[PDB]
Amino acid sequence: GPHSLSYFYTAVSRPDRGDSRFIAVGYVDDTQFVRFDNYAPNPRMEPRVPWIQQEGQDYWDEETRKVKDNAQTYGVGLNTLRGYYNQSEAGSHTLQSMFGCYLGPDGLLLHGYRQDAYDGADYIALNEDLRSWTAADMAAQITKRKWEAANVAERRRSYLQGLCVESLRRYLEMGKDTLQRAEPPKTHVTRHPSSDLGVTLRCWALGFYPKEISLTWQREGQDQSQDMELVETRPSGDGTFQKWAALVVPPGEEQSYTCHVQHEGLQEPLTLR
Amino acid sequence: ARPPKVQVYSRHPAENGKPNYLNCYVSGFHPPQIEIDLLKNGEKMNAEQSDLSFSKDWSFYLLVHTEFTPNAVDQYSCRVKHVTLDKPKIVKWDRDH
Amino acid sequence: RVEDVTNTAEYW
Repeated sequence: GPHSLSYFYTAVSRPDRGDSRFIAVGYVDDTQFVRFDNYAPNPRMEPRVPWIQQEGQDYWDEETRKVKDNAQTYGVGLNTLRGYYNQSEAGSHTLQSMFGCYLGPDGLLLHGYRQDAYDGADYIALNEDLRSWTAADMAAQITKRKWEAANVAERRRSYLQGLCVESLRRYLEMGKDTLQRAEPPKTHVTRHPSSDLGVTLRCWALGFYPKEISLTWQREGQDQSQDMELVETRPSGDGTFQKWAALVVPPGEEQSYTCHVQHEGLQEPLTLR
Repeated sequence: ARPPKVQVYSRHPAENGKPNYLNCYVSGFHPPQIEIDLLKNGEKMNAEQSDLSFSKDWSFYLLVHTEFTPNAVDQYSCRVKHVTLDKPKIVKWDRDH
Repeated sequence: RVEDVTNTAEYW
């Protein structure tokens, strides 16, 4: 699919007065590559993968400056939003932002997005056209109004169409070894004589990249997918992901059941039994 | 408020006596204030915590992970404290799930 | 070259 460059900002107000915790994380596709946290003294934007270390000092200095200024911005924003909702200064609140860009086939912006949320719920969002805003309530309409009068959508759109896509292409080039590779899942079926004369078959897919995958159990003689126990896709800890799907069959029907695995790292869908 | 989902698992298929990696993946929770600890026979293990992030529905997720060597004796689990849980949620590790 | 340089922001 199309490659992605995404940023996730979390600002958490504290009842202990004035500051707020600010955390920023940056992803290329499903690979985290930078982080920022204002909790530690002398805080810096820091690498989280080897390839981004190819960048020089000036890069890290500029990124650190920008995220620190953004942090102070979100600190002020928490108080502004608290005011809008007529909430007390007693409780802690959160302001989240996700933004980023997808690379099209011509090396240009395919889709760009920017979205802000207050205490877990949609606050304001930039529209597909990248020129207008969707406020989710009346408090956000004040923000929508301010932004509309200051042509904020223009700068957001010029960032997404310009700097974002070019740095995404740059990052795809710096880590082409690992970023442009699809890693297929290592699959296997384990058998557990567990239930009362019922056999649990569990189909495992391990170490696949990117996130998206399809795991189903099919029964010879029926077309739809069979009911199963399916856990959510989970990180392996090394940048890959894993998943499994299990079901219990009578203790004689082991090879009447097939696990089907669909992943973009596989040349063709996979069948295990 | 949204309660955390908790998964405890090894990075590689667990083999007795063989070095591996133990993960506690906590997702889908809000507010972001949460305590996550990995436990070996009830005692806290020293482990790394990922940087706070969140999914497309704004719910947060964290990963707590550390090196470990499973055997047939030591018991592993993960304990999570969150405002939505009246008691700390403890999930035992199992090589099969 | 990666984060939006916000100036004139503290503007919600």
